[PDB]
Amino acid sequence: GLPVCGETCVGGTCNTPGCTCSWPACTRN
Repeated sequence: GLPVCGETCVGGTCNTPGCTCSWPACTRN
């Protein structure tokens, strides 16, 4: 739920394990 991944996902995918794309920011929980 929170953008604490230090990653953006404009292309729609996150590479940081445990993080997922809440477009356009990677979020964890």
